[PDB]
Amino acid sequence: GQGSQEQGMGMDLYKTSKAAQDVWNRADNHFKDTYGFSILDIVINNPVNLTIHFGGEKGKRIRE
Amino acid sequence: EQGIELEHIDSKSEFAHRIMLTNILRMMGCVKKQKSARGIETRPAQVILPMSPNHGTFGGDGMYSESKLSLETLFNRWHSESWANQLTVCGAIIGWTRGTGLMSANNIIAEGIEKMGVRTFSQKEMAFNLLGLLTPEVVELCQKS
Repeated sequence: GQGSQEQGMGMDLYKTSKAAQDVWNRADNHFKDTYGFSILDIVINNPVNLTIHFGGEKGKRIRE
Repeated sequence: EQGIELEHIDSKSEFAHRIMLTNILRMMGCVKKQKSARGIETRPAQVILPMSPNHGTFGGDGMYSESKLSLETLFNRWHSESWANQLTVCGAIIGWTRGTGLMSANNIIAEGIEKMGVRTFSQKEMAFNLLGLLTPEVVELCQKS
């Protein structure tokens, strides 16, 4: 369950395993195409402020 | 470009055209790549194209008309190429604007032109009109058509 979460958890596994690459990327592609952020970016970099923008036809669908 | 007809087209003309078309395309070029790099698909920059309606009606303007007409390609390339999510086109057909309050050669005849039921603009008035193109309503339109 919750609690135990560090910067770049399981990213060692993402680099090697083909099956891992499938899971993260397909999710990541959805996060960009629906909620307009990279979940990878979040895990790898752990930023402090993230700004979601709703410009353009694709932006509109994410805002809705 | 003043007093440059077809025969007198040279260095000056080509250089201006490079400014007034090519580099602007390359600029729209540059912004697209840098936005596609960082995976920013949902924040398009609105390009305000200075349009002329007088596409060579006057002459002696050299490659002015050619530059200003070539920009109209962007209204079709936005549909047909893969940069619609990074840029939008907002072509501003600019009318008469009176400059400063001295005899900049064209201000004298402004009055006469307005007696044909035409209206000429102050700098501040035309600015407002262009700032009109950055209102969140027309922002939405750019991002559809």
